[PDB]
Amino acid sequence: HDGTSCVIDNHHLKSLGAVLNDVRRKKDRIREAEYEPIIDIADQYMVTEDPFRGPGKNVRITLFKEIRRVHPDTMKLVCNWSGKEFLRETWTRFISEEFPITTDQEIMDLWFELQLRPMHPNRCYKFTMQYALGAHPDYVAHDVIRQQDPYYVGPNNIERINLSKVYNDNFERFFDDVLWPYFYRPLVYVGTTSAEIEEIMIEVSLLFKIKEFAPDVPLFTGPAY
Amino acid sequence: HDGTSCVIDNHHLKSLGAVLNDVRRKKDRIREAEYEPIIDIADQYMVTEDPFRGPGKNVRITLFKEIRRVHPDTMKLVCNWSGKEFLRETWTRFISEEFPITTDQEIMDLWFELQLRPMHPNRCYKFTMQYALGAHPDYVAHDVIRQQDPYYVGPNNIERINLSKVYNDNFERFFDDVLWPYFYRPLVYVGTTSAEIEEIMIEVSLLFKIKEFAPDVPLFTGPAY
Amino acid sequence: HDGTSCVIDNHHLKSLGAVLNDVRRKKDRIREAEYEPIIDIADQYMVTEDPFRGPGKNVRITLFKEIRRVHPDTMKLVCNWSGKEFLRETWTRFISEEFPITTDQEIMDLWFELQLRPMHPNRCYKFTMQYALGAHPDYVAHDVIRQQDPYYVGPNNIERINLSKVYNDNFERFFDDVLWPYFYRPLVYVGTTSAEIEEIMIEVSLLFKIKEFAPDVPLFTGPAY
Amino acid sequence: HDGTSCVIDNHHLKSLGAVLNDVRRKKDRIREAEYEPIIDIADQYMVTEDPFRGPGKNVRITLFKEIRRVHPDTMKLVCNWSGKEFLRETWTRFISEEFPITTDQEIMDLWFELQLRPMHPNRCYKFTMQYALGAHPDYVAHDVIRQQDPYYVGPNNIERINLSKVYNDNFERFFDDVLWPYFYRPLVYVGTTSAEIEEIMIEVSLLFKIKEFAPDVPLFTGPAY
Amino acid sequence: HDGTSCVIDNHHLKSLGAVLNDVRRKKDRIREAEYEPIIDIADQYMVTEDPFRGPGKNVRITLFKEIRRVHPDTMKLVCNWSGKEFLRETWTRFISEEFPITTDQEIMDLWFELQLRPMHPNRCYKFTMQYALGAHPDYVAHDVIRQQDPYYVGPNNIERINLSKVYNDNFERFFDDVLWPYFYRPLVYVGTTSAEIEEIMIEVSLLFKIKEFAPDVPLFTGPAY
Amino acid sequence: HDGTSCVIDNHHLKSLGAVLNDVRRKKDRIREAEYEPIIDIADQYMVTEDPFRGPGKNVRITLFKEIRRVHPDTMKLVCNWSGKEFLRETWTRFISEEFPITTDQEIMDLWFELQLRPMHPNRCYKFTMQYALGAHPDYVAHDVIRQQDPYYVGPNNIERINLSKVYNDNFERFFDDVLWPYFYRPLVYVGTTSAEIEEIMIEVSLLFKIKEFAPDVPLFTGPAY
Amino acid sequence: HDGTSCVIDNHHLKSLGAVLNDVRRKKDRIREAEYEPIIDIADQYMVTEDPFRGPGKNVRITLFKEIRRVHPDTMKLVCNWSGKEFLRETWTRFISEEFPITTDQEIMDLWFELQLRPMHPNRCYKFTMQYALGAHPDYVAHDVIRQQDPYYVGPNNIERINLSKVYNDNFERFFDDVLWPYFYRPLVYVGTTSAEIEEIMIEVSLLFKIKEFAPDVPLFTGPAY
Amino acid sequence: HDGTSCVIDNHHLKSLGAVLNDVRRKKDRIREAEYEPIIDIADQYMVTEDPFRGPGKNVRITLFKEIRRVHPDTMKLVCNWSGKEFLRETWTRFISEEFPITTDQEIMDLWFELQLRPMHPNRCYKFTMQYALGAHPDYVAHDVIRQQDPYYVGPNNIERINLSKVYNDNFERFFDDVLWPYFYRPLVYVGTTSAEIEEIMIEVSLLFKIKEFAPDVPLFTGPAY
Amino acid sequence: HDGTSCVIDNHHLKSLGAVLNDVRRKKDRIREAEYEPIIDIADQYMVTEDPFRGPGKNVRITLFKEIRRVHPDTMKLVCNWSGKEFLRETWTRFISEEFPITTDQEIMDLWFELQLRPMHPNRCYKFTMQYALGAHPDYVAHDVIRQQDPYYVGPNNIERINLSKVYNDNFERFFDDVLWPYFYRPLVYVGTTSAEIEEIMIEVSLLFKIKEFAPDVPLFTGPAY
Repeated sequence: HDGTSCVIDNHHLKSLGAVLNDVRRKKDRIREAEYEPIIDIADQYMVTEDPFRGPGKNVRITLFKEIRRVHPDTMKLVCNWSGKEFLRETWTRFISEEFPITTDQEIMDLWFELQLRPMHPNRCYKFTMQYALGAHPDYVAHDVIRQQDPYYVGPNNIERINLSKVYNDNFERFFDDVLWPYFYRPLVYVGTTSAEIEEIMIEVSLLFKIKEFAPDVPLFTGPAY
Repeated sequence: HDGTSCVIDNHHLKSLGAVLNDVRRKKDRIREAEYEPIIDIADQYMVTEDPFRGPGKNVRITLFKEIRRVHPDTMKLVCNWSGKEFLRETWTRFISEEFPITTDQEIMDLWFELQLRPMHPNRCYKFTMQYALGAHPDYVAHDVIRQQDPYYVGPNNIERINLSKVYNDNFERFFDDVLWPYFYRPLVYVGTTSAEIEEIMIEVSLLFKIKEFAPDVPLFTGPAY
Repeated sequence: HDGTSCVIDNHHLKSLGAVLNDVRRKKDRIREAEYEPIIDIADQYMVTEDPFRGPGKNVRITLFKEIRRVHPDTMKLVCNWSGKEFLRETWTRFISEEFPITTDQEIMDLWFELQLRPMHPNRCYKFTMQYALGAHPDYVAHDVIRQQDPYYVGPNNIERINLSKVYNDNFERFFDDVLWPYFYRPLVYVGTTSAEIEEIMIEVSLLFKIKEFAPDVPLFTGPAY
Repeated sequence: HDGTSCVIDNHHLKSLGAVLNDVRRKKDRIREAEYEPIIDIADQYMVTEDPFRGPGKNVRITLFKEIRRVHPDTMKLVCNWSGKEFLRETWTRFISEEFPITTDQEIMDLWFELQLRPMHPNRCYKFTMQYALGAHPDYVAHDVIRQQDPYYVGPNNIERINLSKVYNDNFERFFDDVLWPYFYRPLVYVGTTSAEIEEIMIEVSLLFKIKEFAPDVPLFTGPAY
Repeated sequence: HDGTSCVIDNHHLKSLGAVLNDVRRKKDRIREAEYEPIIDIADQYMVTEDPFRGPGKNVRITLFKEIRRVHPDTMKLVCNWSGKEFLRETWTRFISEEFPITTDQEIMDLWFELQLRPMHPNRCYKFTMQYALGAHPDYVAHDVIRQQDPYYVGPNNIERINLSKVYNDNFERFFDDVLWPYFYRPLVYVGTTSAEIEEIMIEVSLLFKIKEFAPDVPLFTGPAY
Repeated sequence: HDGTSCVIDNHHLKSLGAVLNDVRRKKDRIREAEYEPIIDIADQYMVTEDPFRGPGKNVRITLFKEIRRVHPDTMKLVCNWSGKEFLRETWTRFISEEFPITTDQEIMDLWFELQLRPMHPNRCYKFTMQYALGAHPDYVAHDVIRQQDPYYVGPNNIERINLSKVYNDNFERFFDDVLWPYFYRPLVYVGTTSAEIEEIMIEVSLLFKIKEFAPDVPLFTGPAY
Repeated sequence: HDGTSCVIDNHHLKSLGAVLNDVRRKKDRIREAEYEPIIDIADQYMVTEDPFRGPGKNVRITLFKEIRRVHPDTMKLVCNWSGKEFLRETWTRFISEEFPITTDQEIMDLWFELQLRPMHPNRCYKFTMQYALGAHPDYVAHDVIRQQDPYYVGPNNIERINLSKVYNDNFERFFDDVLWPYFYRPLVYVGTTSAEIEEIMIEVSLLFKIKEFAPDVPLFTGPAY
Repeated sequence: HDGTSCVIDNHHLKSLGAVLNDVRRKKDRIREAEYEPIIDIADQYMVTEDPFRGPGKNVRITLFKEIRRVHPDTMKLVCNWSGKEFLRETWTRFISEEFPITTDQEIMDLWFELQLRPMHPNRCYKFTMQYALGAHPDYVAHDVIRQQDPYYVGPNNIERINLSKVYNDNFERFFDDVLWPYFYRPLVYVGTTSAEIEEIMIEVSLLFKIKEFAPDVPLFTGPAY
Repeated sequence: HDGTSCVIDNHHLKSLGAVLNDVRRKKDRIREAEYEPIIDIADQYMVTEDPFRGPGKNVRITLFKEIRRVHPDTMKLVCNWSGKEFLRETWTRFISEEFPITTDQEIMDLWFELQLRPMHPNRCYKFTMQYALGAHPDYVAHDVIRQQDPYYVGPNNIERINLSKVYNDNFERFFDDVLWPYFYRPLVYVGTTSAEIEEIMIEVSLLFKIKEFAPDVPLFTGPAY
């Protein structure tokens, strides 16, 4: 909206910068049209919207923190819960944080979130991760493993693993309705790309993606009207 | 409107070319913003909209054609009418061409138009012009003059000189209402930039710029309704 | 003024960035000189300084606002004053706003200003304008006309039409000294480029360009000295 | 780590190339920061890490080779096993190749891999593929079909189809524990984009993506310690 | 640290902008490597770190100000002290400003600093300087000299001349320990590049570059511990 | 020397690439000439050739190594020799390494060289240095000091401090001929830019720059001729 | 040869512009080497040196001038000599102009040269040419022909046709030694690309390319020595 | 010829785009002049106009087609005519196609044209050629030879070999006037760059380049006038 | 100062090229500001002004010329004066050339200048230099030495070595006041980078840098006033 127009003796004057901008935009538009066929080649393919910046809200149910020291070329176990203990923490923490649930809503996805921090300054390394999502209830995960083709955690040191992909409620009901409560539990390992031992802070959360169906209606103090 | 969106297991996919275009446009927009201050410097000044491509309609009342041969460094007289004859041609040709005048309208401007054509192929020169818009009624313009600081006609070989900047009607009324009918008449000369004699076709028109105020109403066959 | 100079054992040290800048400026200056002949070609022509950002001060005598809805391809009349009413508003509003006039000054120009606003969000169209500056006092302008080769209002939705192009004073004196008070009045129409009806806010002002000749002298409380 | 530093009479000298590099990097860093907002627009989206260059190791259990000649616009059947025969080959080849299994591990994914080779030099065409992953056990796949909206195999002539989306063990146990052993079997077709018959070598493998959880402990000759 | 990582069905997703940045950095790194041999050519040479932005702290012992008017092509004397008076000012001002000296320290360098200011706005010229660092004690410097191959003061109008390039102490001790106290004194001249007389403010300081060897120990209120 | 020439029927043929290269070089040469005036602006200034890559040979008389741990914002003393011990090491090590001295030669410069290495991988910091070149023989340098405007060691982690800025010989003669043997000794400190303690390897050498005047004559086994 | 070198306290200073030029040339040389393989591709082919700017000297034996007017799409005959008359002019003019022939020499080539000039200014067209080099002695060339796939004369309006692609001597000897004197004669036509008749000046010369074998010896006035 | 000119109150207005184009052309012209010296370096050499797109008309006397299969690294004989049979085909086909010859004309050149086509789609190879233009009449060319430094046929798969670089007539006259009719005959071989056998269509033509000297006269029905 | 301004009906016109230049300069200024932070990084370092193009005047006291032939990889002695003879030449030549000394002045620096010329055309090599500035008075320099890490003379074949970094007077006074007259003498060697013997012209000068303190006063013919 730069510039302006005026009329002197029937003649229409227009701001020079606006006119030169109109010319430039024409030039750019021709260039854009000339190479528009390449966009259609690129449009044979698609990318995925970031699930956490994307649709649904994020509810971050932080679970715990722990410090581990990790030898080079190894990974340390983050958590060793039974399926029951994982379910107890998942159910209790989510329900305790979210109640009262006042809207219709659906959990789109449940993510296991690792937030990883170096405990020392002036270090240069990146984080690695490996996981399993279940095991024989009598299988106890090794506390430390060797690194073998791990996941490389992205530059922001956050990794999120998808786990998935209002009535009266309690944990016993929830647990009884789970078919294999003792089998499924995230067993997650964290390592680094460092050639020295590193001390790391691990913060574990459950990130729930939720879509609410909130009606376009007022909340009134009772009685209504 | 390239590309599309789809949802698979809650996840939103978008066309790659569209995304890369969004990124590119962001990049261009940053560049545009970075140098936007220069547009404001340019916007301290204005340019004039072309009167003939601009507002008002064009009514081209062609008057006559003539062939002249023009010696180098000279200009030949196009027209030598008295003021009365110029007014007779202006009034008669416009009114005869435009009647019936069925709308409210105003003449914004009257232009004397020279359309100039070379009469030979394989020539390379441009046209020149000089003029006077009035003279003592007893002054007869020279048929040929020497070129001295002329107007250079633009590349499209058209030059337009502004001259300006429904009741029962007739020329005698018009003429009687003009104050100095014998003084004002365009006296126009045409030359070239050629070093040889050139044969030129000269076509002279009066170009009227008109704005109509046509009501947003139907024309009915009488009687209406 | 970056960098600095110092002397060690007669030897003069100078900041490296300043020196590299001196070299770069030399390079730029050579480039500028090499293509300076093109500036002289461009300097065969001139542009007009924006009258409102340019010399003289702006005194905006706002007159009125009105809302009009405009059908596609039509224009609605903004004002239908007689010449007398236009003169009354022009004189009364300017003089009432500007008095006391304490300096010698001259009105350079008088502009009729349209400020145009869409009354709805999420619309995409531009404004158009047509006008007449006078009419037979018995001519009443059509309330709505069809659009025909209009003025296109610039991107900032402001159009200004030039109308032009201390003693005891009163409107009757002013009116008596105007030769054709009932003939000259701006009759202005506003339309859009929209294919739907649009609701528009029209704000009309008179913009006076004024140059003051204020002496370089003190104002004292009387008596002076 | 180019260049160096030295001190002469308290004054610090530094290598010129290193300094000019520091200046250049500053320049690049400013440019990077200026357009960093576009990275955030791109970061609204994500791409998928190549599963075979990505986490987990690759175990390529090659199954068989075959030569087929393929008419233009047709595709030839690669394999026509029953579900039982597919399971026998999958189980037998994997277990025979991998035993002894000395670590805890999980199969992340099972991929059906087509490696495709032209059997003639100086040809120019690309490969196509279609598949089904199961069928009525009494359905026998056509040996040859017409090409209709196929998968286009990428430039490296390898296509991988995901099929998925230590105790004493034997095939009879495995087979008995599969619910619908006779229904699921990859039925894969290969064609080309050629306008002539082409002779093609087809090599079929099962590619297992495996993550091992190898403890960070020694292997000793028994008895340990 | 833009973007992030997540895992869906074993597959690793990474932010698109981060990936495109990894690609771009690879591209830049290849370019940097390709032309790295030129850095080694540049590294055959070195530049000097700015002594005042460089190591050691700056202690600016301002001495005096004076206004001089300087004719074109001439330089005016800034100071005409004897060696004794220069030593008295140097010793007294430094010691009076710096005591108490609570750390081990060494003066790296002593600089004579001219800060030069135009006394009028809307002038365009640069400053010049000439100097001698000693003279026969019976030599009295000319108050004004002609300019001949002077030092050109850098754009920031500061010139610094190197002059060089805790016990009980007093000036008489200092003076007695100087071998030729009456010979060494800065005799400094200031001119301009102007073709008119210019009025200039001259501010003279002694700038001491000092390195302190402050132990990494506490200061306690006595008695300690 | 690409391409070639041949003659066919008196006509001279020349390789096309060579001709296009001649044209390109002409183009480059014009560009070089056009901006050659900027080189002369840059040539108002000079840079210093790297003393160690430059004239004279380098004789690196390594003296000792030591490991120090350095707290953030502090510097640790490298050496605390008396002047006598510094002279003993300088004389003994140089003479023992260089004898037999078989040519006329001159020591251009003596440099104190610090080679600095991090003792841990995956660290990111740079080194700092401060020094004194002499002190009261009864002054014992602090083992650790706080960092204050230090020298920043260049990217290659080498810093060199200039110290400067055949007959029968022995140390007692050398020592007796030194005027102030106990005063001059390099007292050098090393720190880092790290926010944590760092363990550093310090290697100290004396680097002698030597020019030899070796005659252009044979060495013969005696007797000659 | 810009800049210079100097030595201060063993240290070598070099002009900054020269150093930056050394760096730039290194950069250019790397670029040149990187793309040098393309020169070898271009060097698979050769171009011909201009015969007239190339080896041998040019002796221009001008023969005659003539003016012809040429209708569009036609060509006019330049010359209609018999073979005998062509030989007489060739022999007589060359020998009369060149004698005395004082050196050993060889005619490399004989060229028929047309120099073509427009006789009018402000025309825009190019020249065309057709020719025959011999004909039945009883064949008389048409004075005017239609243009059919002619040679287009280059921008400099010169066309040269190769015709080829000391003893006592006379024309009768020369003529008798020619085998078919009456058959070979250049019959040359000139036209234009103009759509109008053009008046053209035609200047015809014989251009002899000659190589002399002049001994590296003095000319003396007789008797020698 | 974009834009236009008009005159308002003596002042000359010109289209902005035309003016900016005049400025741009000035800029381009300066650039062209700056590097014009390189054109003169390139003009030391010349290239040859394509004989078939160049002067003279093309008369393509197609002779025959044949299919050959060619083993890798070999070439197959195209034609094995005696000189007499080659002359019979050349004479008969040209004269039969061209009669009636109604104009004076000259054959500039005779070319042997190979048009080569792959007989299969989806192949990637180029063609090669070798030839001899004559042989002992008792020499019979080998049907197949090995490829050794052949001509590589250009991308358009056409190769043309120059062979060279109105009275009552008959073949017996023509044959009797040829000196060595049985010796000269094109013996041409065609191969490929393929590593497999290829089936090729070979089409052989004689391409005559002809210049006609058609008089600029009418053809009349007899009797004329 | 291109273009101009004019006023028509209160409106200000300005030259188009000047306006476009104002816009361009704004654009350049934004770019300059955007990257100005890099200048400050470069300004952490300084370069040295060329001493000979820099402050002080140059007085070139040429001493002698000599021709030497230099074998590859060797250097030839330029001068072998005793300290006394060097002092005699330095004193005598300077004082004889400079008297009468009519101004107060100071020698800033004394430089030993080698000007080196090839004695043959069509050679391609550079010059080298080595030197000593003093020696035992009984040390006679070798006439020829082998090249070992020499100074490389800059492209302009001039090398300058700093040696440093009105009463009745005579050489005996000067000599008596020098402390070690027989020790200090420049002993300079010159070589080349050639692989063949080269014949070189060596011209040796003493270049004095002098600053004069000429008072801004008239010289009058006596008696003054």
